[PDB]
Order: sequence, then structure tokens, then C-alpha cells
Amino acid sequence: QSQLKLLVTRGKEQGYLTYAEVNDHLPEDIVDSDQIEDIIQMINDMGIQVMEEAPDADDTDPVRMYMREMGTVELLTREGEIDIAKRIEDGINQVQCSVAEYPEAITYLLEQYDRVEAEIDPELAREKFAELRAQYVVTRDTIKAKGRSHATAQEEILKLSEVFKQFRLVPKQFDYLVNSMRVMMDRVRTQERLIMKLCVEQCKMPKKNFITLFTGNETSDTWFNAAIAMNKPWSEKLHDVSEEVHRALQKLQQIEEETGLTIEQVKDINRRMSIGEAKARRAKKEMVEANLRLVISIAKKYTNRGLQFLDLIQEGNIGLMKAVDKFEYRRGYKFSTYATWWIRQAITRSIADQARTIRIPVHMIETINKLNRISRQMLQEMGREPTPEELAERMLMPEDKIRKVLKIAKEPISMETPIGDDEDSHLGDFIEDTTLELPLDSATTESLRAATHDVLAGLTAREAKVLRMRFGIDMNTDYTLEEVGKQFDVTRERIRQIEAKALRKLRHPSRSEVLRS
Amino acid sequence: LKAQTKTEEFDAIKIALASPDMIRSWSFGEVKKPETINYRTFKPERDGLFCARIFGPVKDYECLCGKYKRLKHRGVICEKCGVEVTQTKVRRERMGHIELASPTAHIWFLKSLPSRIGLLLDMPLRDIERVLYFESYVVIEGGMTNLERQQILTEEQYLDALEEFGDEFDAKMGAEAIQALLKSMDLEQECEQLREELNETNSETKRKKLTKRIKLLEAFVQSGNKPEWMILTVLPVLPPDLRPLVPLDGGRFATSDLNDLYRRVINRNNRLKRLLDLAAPDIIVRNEKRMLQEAVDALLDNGRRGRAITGSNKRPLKSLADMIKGGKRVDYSGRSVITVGPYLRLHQCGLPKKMALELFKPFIYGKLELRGLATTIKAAKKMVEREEAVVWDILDEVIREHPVLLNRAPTLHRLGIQAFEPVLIEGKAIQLHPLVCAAYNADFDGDQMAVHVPLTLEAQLEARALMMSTNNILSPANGEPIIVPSQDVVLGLYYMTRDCVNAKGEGMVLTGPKEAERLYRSGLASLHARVKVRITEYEKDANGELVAKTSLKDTTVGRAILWMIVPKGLPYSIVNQALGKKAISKMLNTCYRILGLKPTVIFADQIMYTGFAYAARSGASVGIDDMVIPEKKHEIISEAEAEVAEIQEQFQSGLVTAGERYNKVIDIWAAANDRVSKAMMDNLQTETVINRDGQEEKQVSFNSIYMMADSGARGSAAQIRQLAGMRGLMAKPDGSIIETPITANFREGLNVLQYFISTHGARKGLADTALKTANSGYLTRRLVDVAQDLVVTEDDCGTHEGIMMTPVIEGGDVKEPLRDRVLGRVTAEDVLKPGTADILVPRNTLLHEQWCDLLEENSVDAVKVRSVVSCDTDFGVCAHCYGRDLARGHIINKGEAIGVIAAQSIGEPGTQLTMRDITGGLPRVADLFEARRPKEPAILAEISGIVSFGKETKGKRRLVITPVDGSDPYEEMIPKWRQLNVFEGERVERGDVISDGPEAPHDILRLRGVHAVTRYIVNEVQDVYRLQGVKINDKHIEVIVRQMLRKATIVNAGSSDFLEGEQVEYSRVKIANRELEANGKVGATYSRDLLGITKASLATESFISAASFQETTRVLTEAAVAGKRDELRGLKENVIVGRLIPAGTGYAYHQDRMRRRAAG
Ligand SMILES: [Mg+2]
Ligand SMILES: [Zn+2]
Ligand SMILES: [Zn+2]
Repeated sequence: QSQLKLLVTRGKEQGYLTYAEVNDHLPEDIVDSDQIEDIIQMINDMGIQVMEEAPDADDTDPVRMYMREMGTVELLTREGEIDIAKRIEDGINQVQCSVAEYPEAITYLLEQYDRVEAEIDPELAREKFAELRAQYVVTRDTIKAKGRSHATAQEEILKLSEVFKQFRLVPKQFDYLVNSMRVMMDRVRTQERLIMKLCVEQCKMPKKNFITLFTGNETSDTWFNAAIAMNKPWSEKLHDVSEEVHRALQKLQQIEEETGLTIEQVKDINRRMSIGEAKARRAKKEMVEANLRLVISIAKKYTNRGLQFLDLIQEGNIGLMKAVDKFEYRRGYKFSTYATWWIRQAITRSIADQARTIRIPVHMIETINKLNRISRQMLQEMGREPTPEELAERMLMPEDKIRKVLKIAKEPISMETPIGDDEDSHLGDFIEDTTLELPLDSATTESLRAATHDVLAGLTAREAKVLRMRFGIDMNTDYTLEEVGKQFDVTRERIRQIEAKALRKLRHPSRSEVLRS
Repeated sequence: LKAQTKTEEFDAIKIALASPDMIRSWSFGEVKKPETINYRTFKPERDGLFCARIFGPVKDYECLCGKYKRLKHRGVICEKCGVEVTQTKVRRERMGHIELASPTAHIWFLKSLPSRIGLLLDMPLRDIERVLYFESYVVIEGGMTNLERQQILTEEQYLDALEEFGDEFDAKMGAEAIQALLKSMDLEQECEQLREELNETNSETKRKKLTKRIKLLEAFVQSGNKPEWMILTVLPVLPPDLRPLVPLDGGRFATSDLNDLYRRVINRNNRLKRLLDLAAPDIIVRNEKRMLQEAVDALLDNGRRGRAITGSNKRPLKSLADMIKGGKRVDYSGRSVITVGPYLRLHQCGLPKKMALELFKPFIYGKLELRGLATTIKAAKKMVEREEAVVWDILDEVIREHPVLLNRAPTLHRLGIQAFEPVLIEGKAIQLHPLVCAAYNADFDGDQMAVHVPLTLEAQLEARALMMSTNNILSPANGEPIIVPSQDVVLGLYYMTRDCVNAKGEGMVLTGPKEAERLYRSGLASLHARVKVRITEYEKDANGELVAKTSLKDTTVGRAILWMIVPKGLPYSIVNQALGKKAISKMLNTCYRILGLKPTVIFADQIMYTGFAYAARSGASVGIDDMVIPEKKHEIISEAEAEVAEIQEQFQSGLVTAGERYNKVIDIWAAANDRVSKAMMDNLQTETVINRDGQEEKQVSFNSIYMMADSGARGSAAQIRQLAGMRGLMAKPDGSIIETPITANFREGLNVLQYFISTHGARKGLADTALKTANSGYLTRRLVDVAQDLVVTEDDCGTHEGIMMTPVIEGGDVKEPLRDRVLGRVTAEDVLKPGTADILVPRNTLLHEQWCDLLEENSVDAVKVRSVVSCDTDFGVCAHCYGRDLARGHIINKGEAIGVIAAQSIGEPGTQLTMRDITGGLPRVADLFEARRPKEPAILAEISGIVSFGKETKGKRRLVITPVDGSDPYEEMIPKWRQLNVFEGERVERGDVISDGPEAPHDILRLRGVHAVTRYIVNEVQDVYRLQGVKINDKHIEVIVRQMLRKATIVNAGSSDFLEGEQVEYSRVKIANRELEANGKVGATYSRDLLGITKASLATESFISAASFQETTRVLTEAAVAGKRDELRGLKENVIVGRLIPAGTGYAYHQDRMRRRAAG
């Protein structure tokens, strides 16, 4: 209605395309650099019909749209923060406990420790690892002995779990273990999904029957032969997959022997581990989502220094994302300041490198800033400009080091810079090419080849070849007096004699003479 | 069994979308680091924007580290660093790519007038398509319940609908969401169902969007491009050399902005990749994705939305698109200040010694080494660097018959660049022949011209056979001579006539040449008397040859001696009996038409020599007593001021209308100005008394100034009238006229007041000149852009129809005849004769045979003539239908370049056009060519019927006229405003006037006829040149109007889809191939459509040609969408590619290659 009627009725056709008119007769926040092109595109060119393509199409900013989703405060208090942090520690604990349940994680740690000793107190390592190994070898015996039907044996197992929970592993180690268990589980469900895909679809066995049958042992062939001997219509098809199912069961039993665990519970421990992961991850996400304000607030001070606002607040977000990981609620120190440092370090360790086109090390950046901070006083504490010699004198560095330092400053200048203000000038247009050779020079080089190729013609074979091979021309790889003296019997001095005699021959011709210059 | 896999000759180029794998095909590696050059070693980093392994090595043949150096390993890569050691130009041609994490929308295919990604998907651009991919409002990707297929949801709506159903209508948000949208879209099935739905019971209430989108979808699906490529997942990288960072002077590197862009996008992309592996907060990751979008869009094309800044410069960064959206320097060239060279011929120019020495450097080298002297090439260099006498003689050998073409700054027409034979001159200025000094519009105020050296053999022959001055005798615009003698020489030959009575006269008779001896030996004067001599004339007829004719005519000394210059033929004597004025050019013209090129050329040199010499002998000057004022000046001034005094007194006592007494008193001073002007001229014209024999007689003043005026030589009535008479009515900044004209004149003193009044005229004069000078070229550009593609081809077609040519007669009420507009024109068919026979069918009206059109009396003033307006040609112009008008006397050679020469000739005299029911001037010309509707368009009767009122103001309304007869009615709309011209009941014809006002060219073409509308345009555009007094042939106007009527509109039913407005090119060629193909009913009838220069030029086949003038960002985009290909016949697009031009010396090449591209 408003926009359409005004635009159409007015522009008929506004003669000189009066742009500075209807752009004020539009709503929303003005002075944008976005809506402009959408008006200079419709008026002319595809006239008449374009004015009908405009309304039908008419029927914004990164930061402003970022503050929008950040608007969802969900702010916290000391109670809230400690709560979330508590959930984090709870999740982490359940995960680590789930790792303790895994015996192969313990035995692998044992194996890799023996690898460590086979090449942080060395005796302390030999101490704790001895404790772990001791509890393991005592718990291991209480397994096949079956004394105390996994009641008190379970107590020794859980005590072994506690012993394992005493070890403070490295992030790479924990991740490797967890990933190993998930890959193991990947093979487990690989075999299970294999058996199911083969028996259910290929053999036309209903999913009800497969869940009723397979869920039992899942390893022994007691369920498979009982599925075949059920005399069902889908039992006769199982014969065409007997070897496949057998292979899957044999491999799953192999996994049972690998983990040394009950196959009907590995899903349980892996499940709880997954539960812990999701919980801790969720809680940590809530943390970083909550302290989102701190990032932008402190990032505001670092603005305008070779990196835009979004990039800064982004490095601050990842800085905060790192701060949340290393923190506990059982600490007198709050999160508001501890996170602040990690954020400052995060963005300052980004502005340091990824700012200028050319590389630069941190010490360089610090030295440069220090030089600036010092220089701003010499011209203010005296009255005249700061001389480079005196400015270098007030520092530990000599002077030439500072000279070379200033040759690294600035982006620097871009080619698209206007200069003479012609029609229209560009700095990069005055930059001459030097890697190319003059056509004159190339012509002289070609004529040089011809000249030499014609000069070695007035020579003998045992002299042309000598000069040619010695100074290496028209044969790539040049040889020495020995490699030429061997292929011509007489060695060294003889070939050098001839080599000089040819040069003696070149004292009258003028061709190469003028080609010299 | 060809199928070659090398870089051979190409017949066409193709443009289309690029698949991610298509990008990988160009990828010689992947940029992974924002690093450019080392901070210390200044050496290319590993996988940065300037890698050596990916792109190319720094030095020519040595690798990065230095394990391999010379040409030993030019095919093998290095062991320590995989750097292919070839050239350094490799670094200029190597591509490379970046593979982004989450998908990114291409800024062009996103927001470029019509949303290509939107219109293809049928979805709002900056409204919905923005909010759904900027992570705000989730969109659906096809649902089989409750939700449609492309609706927009909020997070709340998302979870609500997900709770209601879910796990069976999953639809993401953002870039990859739009990707799944375009990917899921079935172009084929939609192309069918859309055709089904958008045709069922719908009038003109829907057909618009229907036909539009269906044509668009059919185009895209047939293009071959998959909509998946619309938003890219792999972004290619520009070669390093095309965006280098080269160290300037003493450090301070110089880089391109693209490095900043690529560095930013790389950084943001890497952070995104890192965040998609670490903790993944939805707000953080989605924000970084939007930031990646920002970086990518900023790199591809800034435009457009705020403009990414940085780089310390407060100015934006030059993105890729900005480097290809919107002067060809050349070697073997130079320039210098020009100077007159009287001793030269017409085919020669003064080229400075040192200048020509440096120019023909390589030629001097070759010739030196060829003869001897220089033992080698470098010897020649050292030999010319040390200018050693003999080298100059060698130079005299190399420039012998090696043409050099000269050029002036403002190149309006073809005669801007003309070739000459280089003549070495001891000096540092470039000398020019004073005859061709007018074609350049060049003066010697200090103007400077440039010189070019035709290097190629055929380039030298092109300059000699085409651009040589001796071949450019006649102007391409009008058949009249262009190298015609100017001021100095004409005043000379004017002085070589001018019969003065007695004064060492008497009729002492002799025989031509002997008179020369008489003149040098004094005794007799020169301008007497008259005197008689024996003239041996030469004429030819029928069987050509030559026929002598000795007689005794009464000429003068000047005419006698001047007769020696006149060539063999010509009517003789009578051409000299006149004087020197305009016949000075007429004589040259007739000489050319009855003799030929050479005789005319040598005649031109001779008349130039003669004019200069005798002008110098005359010694005409300009003393203060040369501009004599009239004695009646003060009288007339007093009388005029008396009359105006009475009028002012009358105004004082009421009586006369004081409101407009201003106008009538202006008429008083205007009359007085004409009185002083007439008095001054009648005085300064005749005067004198002499004393013939018995004394007492009168001739015409020998008053220098008058001699200059009565013989061209820059001296007009108005200027002289201001010199001795008076400067008339002066303009006022208001636009009004001052009621106190400059009574005084330049011969007299000028008061401070009236000078401060005249300063306005001078100011607005110079200012207006500065405007129309640029405005003229501004029009020329549009003319060329629309016309520079048609060239005379297919020899001479058939057809007879063509506009009936008739003398432009304003003589209806003002008397003004012009009947030379038919000459060198090819006749339609035997245009009758008051009796029988006469004119043949295709006989081109000769220059002597148009003079035969006067032997058929004043009765025959109408002849049908073939024109470029008609001509049943396809993609060119019939040689016959065109004409012949060139510097050449014959018809245009097959494969010329009619378009550009036409445009040039039209926009050349634009410099002398005064901008403003009569607009008049250059603006009038522009409006006529643009075919714009007037501010008060008249109305015509579409079908002949009976005029009657259709409900007196019953709408709406506003009157209504309804001419109904025979069958079916029509209801035109009259808006009360403006009256009428036909009462009720009266009958009208097909296209009668019923508004008596300005006519609209659209209505004329649509109803009256093509011959009528073209006749209108030419006869209306000429009328604005009549007033300005600029001669220009109608052929060129007809030429631009030809392709001004390029496209039409079909209205019926054929293989072409109705509503589509297409050019009569494809139309005619397809209707000719349908009447005898299967059935004439599978095709419709078209209708010519009038469209302006800009609207016509806007449409063109090649996308490169379009990418030249019109908005590149648009044309390149839309041409990218539909798999288009230029192949490849246009001039402009074949110019920027740098190949042979499909015209002139080319054409033959294009024809051979064109037929060659018929095998496959
Ligand atoms: Mg000048
Ligand atoms: Zn190497
Ligand atoms: Zn024709």
C-alpha cells in the first residue's frame, strides 16, 4: 500500500532518477548501506516490468544479530555457578568411574607404564603403579576362583576401581582410552547390527522375534540353532546366512575374550559413560553460555588493533570456553576474574599473530609496543622530536636493532591506494615488473647463442668439445678437467692446454667482443 | 579422429556455475594458513596465501629450499619441499582452493536484484531468505503433515511442531538448510506441474508470473547447472601474482586487498573448524558461521552491506567483483606538439629525427645487422645509442615507404587517425599537412598529437590502403570533400580572382602559361581588367577520351595563371572565372567526380601551394583603418533611442500595455541593430571609385577584412558586425535580454558597464561549450554501443521496397527545397518517367546520373530507393540497399563497418549543437533517438471507423471516442484535458489525427508504418541539423534506426512462445523455415516494436559484450545461471579477447572459421 503506491505514483519517472526522495519515504532504521542497491537496480534498465518485479520482491547486521541471541540472559549467582560446576564434577566422576569399570583401561595403563619404564618422582611412579598392579593381580585371582560369588570379589573390583581413580591421567590418555572403548563398542554394535541386518531383512525374520531371541546370550550359537530349529517360515532362510551369523558370534566372543567382560553389561558401562559425558558437556555449555557477557565486556577494550570486534569477542569466547574446563566449585576463587584472565590471554594471543599480513613473534610485538610507549614521552618531556640515537640509548638494545624493528611495522600500504588522483590513479599501477627481461636483452641472448654456436664451428672437434664441455654449454651439466681428461685419455694439464689454446684463437673476431660490453 | 587435449584455437567460451569438484579441478593445493611472507627471511610460508608448493616458485627455475638450481630438474619436484620447478609465471597462472566447514551462500546468486537462489526457490530475498540462514527462523524442508514445504518457523514453533510430530519432517536452518532446499528441489517435476497448474482457467490475472518463472525454470534446468552449486562449500583462490605483496622502495611492502580478505576468511573458517571439534555452544558456533559468511561475501563482492573496512585505510577493500566492474597503453608509440608544414604533400608528415630514431629502434637494429656495420644486435644498440651519422642514413632507409599513422586527442570520427609517410625533420616538433588539418579539428594553439608505428606487414598495408590520407579525400558523413583548402589558401585564390577594373590592365592577349612571364615581369597588374587570352579546354562525352577546344575568353591575370593548376579534364576556366569562397571546394569535388583520386590529390597539393604563395605575395593585413564604422551610426542610435523614449513616455502615461513594452522596445533596438549592420555592410562592401579610362565607377571594397569575409577564412557577418557595427542585444543571467544593447563596438572604446554585461555571454558561452562537448561524446557512446555490430554482408540481396525519397519541403509556407538527398543510392525498381522507360531497376544513382534527374524536369520529384531501413537481409546489410557514401567514390566494399562510421558521423558535429513547440539541439536529437513519448502525446485512430462519443465521462472518465465500422469497436481514453479535432459522426482513416499535437514514434510505428516512423525520425533529426547548419547524410540515421527497430512482438501461435518479444532476426529466419518445413500454422505473425538506443543496446547475444558497457555484476551473474556461451561474432567482445575483428580486413577470416564451425 504505502511503499508501493508512493514509489510507483511518484516515479513516473522522476526524470533525472531523483534518488534523494523516496529513500526517506521508507520505514525502519535508516542510513544503511544495504537497501541502496535495491533501488538503483529497479528504476531503469528493465523498465516497466521491473517496477512490477520490485513490489513482489518487497511483499541485516552481524553484531546486532549477535547481541540478539545473547539477549537471552539466563544469568547466574554464586549458587547457580556452584550448582552447574557441581553437575560438571558429577558427570566427570561418573565418566571416570565408568572408565574404572573397564579392566582393559587399567591393563593398558599397566602395559604402557612398563613401556615408560622400558624407555614426577620415578620412585613415586614405581610406587603408585605398583599399588595399581598389586590390586589388579589380587582382584584378577578372585575372578576365576569364583570365591565369594562376585559379592566380595565385586568389593575388590570396586576397590581396584578406586585405586585407578587415584591416578591423575593426561587429557590425551583419557581421550585415547575413551575413544578406544567407543571403537570397541563400534565393533560390538557392528557385529550386532550385522546379525540383525542378516537375520531380520535377508531371512524375513520379524523384529519382534529377533529381539525376543537374540537379546539373550548374544554370543553363543544356542539362540541361532534354536531359531533355525523353530521350524518357522523365516527359519529356513537362516541356513543361507549360517556362516555369516557364526562369524559374527565368533568375533563377538573374541571381543568377550579381548575385554574379559560380560557381553551383557559392556553396553551398560558404556551407556553410563555416555550419560556422564552428555551431562558434563551440557553443564559446561551452560557455563560458557552464562558468562557470555564477560567476553564482550573485556573485549571492548582490545578493539581496533588489526582485528575486528567479532573476531576479538570470538577469541574471547574460546578463551572463556577454555577457562570453564579448568575450574572447580570447591574453590574460594570466583569465576568472574579467573575467566577474565584466560579471555585476555586468549584474545591477546590472537591479536599478536593473526593481525598483520606478515608474520610476527610475540617478543617482537612487545618490543614494538614498548618502543612506542617510550617514544611518546621523549617528545613530550623535552620539546623536540625524539632522535633515534637517543631513543635507542634509553633502551637495552643498541640502535640498528631498533632500525630493523621499524622495517617490520605497518601492514603495510595497499596497492589500491589513490596517489596522483588521476582518472584514476592506483599505487599498484606504478609498480614496475622486474622479473621480466627486456625484449632487447632476450634478442641479444638469442643472438649470443647463435654467435657462440657459430664461433665453435671454426674450431676442431678436440677443441670445440673441450671448451664446450669445460664451461658447460649446450649440454647442461658441466664437467671438470678430470671428467674430460678421462674421456680424452690425456689428463688435466693437456686438456687445460687446449682449453687455453681455444681462448688464444678468440683474439681477432669482433662478434663476441661487441657482445661483451 | 581429432580430440586434441592442448591449448589450441577456440571457437567460443562458455559460462556457468562451478561444482565443488570443479573447483578441485583448478586446485593445485589448499590454502590453510593466514600466513603470507616470512617476517625475517621474506620467504613464502608453507601453506599460506603465497605457498611455493601449491602455486609457483619465486625465482624462475630454482626451488624454495635450494636442493635444485638450474634447468637440470625442470620436470621433477623437490625432495625436501614439493615445489614444481618450472617458471615464475606459473605463480601467475596457478589456482588453489579453500574448503570451508559449513556451507556458504554466494553473495551474487544471493542478493543481486532478483534473488536467483530465491526466485529459483520461490522465496523472499532480504525478508525470509535472510532470517532463515542468518540463524534466526528455522525453515522446513518438505513435510507430509500439518506443515507445508517452505514455510518459516520460530524456535517455539519448531519444538511445538517437533513435539506434535517430529522424526519424520526434519528440517534444519542456515546455509546447509538452503542447500538441502535447493538439492531437494526437483526442477523436472516442478517444470511439468507448474505448466499444468499455471494454465488452468486463468486470464491475464496470473499469466505474468506464470510465463516468467516457467521460462526461468526451463532455462535453468536446460542450462545443465545443478542448484546445489548455488551456495559453495569450496572457495577457490586467486593466483598470487594477481594479488602480490611486492617490496617497494626501502622496505614498505605493497599488497593487494584480496590478501586481507582471504586472510580474514581463512582465519574465521579455521576458528569455525576448531569450534566444530571443541565445545560447541550453539550461539558461539552459529555466530562464527555468520562471521564466515561475512568474510566470504566480503571477499567475493563488498558492495553492498556496510563494506568491510580494516587495512588502516578508511576506504573499503577492493574485492574480486570490484576489480572487474565498471587505457590500454601500447609500445612503439609517442607524441609531440604539432606544427604546420606547407612544403609537404598530402601523404606526408614531419617526423622528428630523434623521435623517429627511438621509434623504429628494432627496425634500425635489423637493417644495421642485415647490411653490415653492426656485427651483432648489441652492436647495433651501441651504434644507435651513439648516433653515428651512418645510422641516420639507415634510418632514411627504414622509414622510406613505412607509413606512420597520426592521431589527435578528441577522436570524434574515423578521420581522427590518418596515416602518412614519415619525413625526417631536424626538430623536436611534429609537422602536419595543412589540408588534413581540418579533419582533425586541430589548431596550432599548442595542440599535440600522437604517432603509432604499424609493425605488422598487413598493418602497414592497412595504413596505406585504408588509413592513408590520400584515400580519405571525401568525408564519411557527407559526400563533400574534407581536405578542402581553408583560411590562408582560400584567401589566396580569392585574391587570384577578384576582377578589378583597369589599373595596369588593358586587354593584352596571349596564351595561358605566357601570362606568367607577363606577371613576373611587372608592367601589367594582376587583378585586371578583364583581359582576354586563348584557353585550350578539354572535355569528354559518351566514348570518354578527350576533346580539345581552343577559344578566346575574357578572364584575368590571376585566372589565367591559376588555370595551369587545373587538371586535364574539367569544364575549365569557368571554375576559375568565379572566385574563391565555396566553389573552391566545389571545384575540388567536381574534379574528383570526373577525374579520379590521383588527379584530385595532385590538384589539391597544387591549389594549396598556389593559394599560400599568392596569398603571401598579396600581403593582406589588418590595420585599425580596415574596419570602417558607418557615419549613420550615431544617427540610427539616436533615432532608435528616440523611438524607445516615446514608448517609455507612453508607458508613463498608461496607454500601451506596460506589461510587455519590454518586448516591443527590444524590437526597436533589434531593428536598430539590423539598421547599423546593414549600413555597415552596404558601406564596407562596395565602396571604392577607381578611375576606369574616363573615370567614375564602382566595384567592391578591397578592404582586407571584407576579403577575408567574402572568402571563408574565418570572418562572418556577426563577428564583423561586432567589430565595426555594434554588439546587439546582450544576454542576462536571468535568461532575459537587457534593454540597453552595446551601442559601442570593438573598433571604439567599451565602457566598464557594457563589458561587465558582455562577460556573462562569454562565461555562459565557454561553460555551455564545456557541457555540450562532453554531452556530444556522451551521445556518441550510446550510438556506438547500439550500432557497432552490423556490417554489410551477403553481397547484394533481392527486395525492391524502400522509402519513397522526396525533397524535404518546408516550402508549404516558407519555401525551402533540398533535392540532393538522392545520390549514390540504389534504385528500387524503374521509377517511371513522364512517358516511358528511363531509370533501370537496381541502377545506383550516379553523380552524373542524378544530374540527369534534372533533364526529366521539375515534374519528377519522387523516387523509390532501397534503404538500410528495409532490406530483407538477416544479420547484416545489403551492399546495394546501403549506398556508397565514403571517401571512396564506389559502393561500400563488402564487409566494411557501417555501424561505427554511422555513429561517428552522427555524433561528430555534436560539438556544434546548441542545447535549447520546439526543443531543438542535441537534447532534441537524443530524445528522438531514445524514442521518448512527448509531454503531451497526440492520439490516432487505430482502425478506420465512425467517430462517436462513448459515454460522456462515465468511468472514471474523461471523454471517450469510439471509431466503429465494418466489424468490432474500440474505446480510446480522452482525459478531458486538451481538446479535440473531429466531431461526432465523422469518419476517420487508419491512423488519423485526433489531438493535433506532438506525435509519438511508438504510435506511428505501431499504426502508421515503419517507412513513416523512419521518415519521421530522419526528417525530424535533420531539422535540428538544418538550423545548426551541419550537413549529414540520411543514410547513417537510417542505419541506427535499422537496429533501432531490431526486435518485435509476436501475437498468435507458433514454435515461439507468444508473449516473448524477440528480434525479427530469429523471427524472419524461422518463419521462412516453417512455411515450407512442416506447416505455416506452427508459426505466428510478428509486429515491429520501437525501442530507444539504450533499450536496444541493452539486448545483445554475447554476454561479454554486455559485460562491457552495462552492469557487469548483473549480466555476468544471469549469464552464469543459464549455461550461456558467446560464439562469437560481435566486434566488442571479439576486441577485449584480443583477436581479429569480424569486419574490414577480417571478415574473410571470420567467414572461413564460421563455415569451418559446421562440422561439429
Ligand atoms: Mg587549440
Ligand atoms: Zn627444494
Ligand atoms: Zn538489402
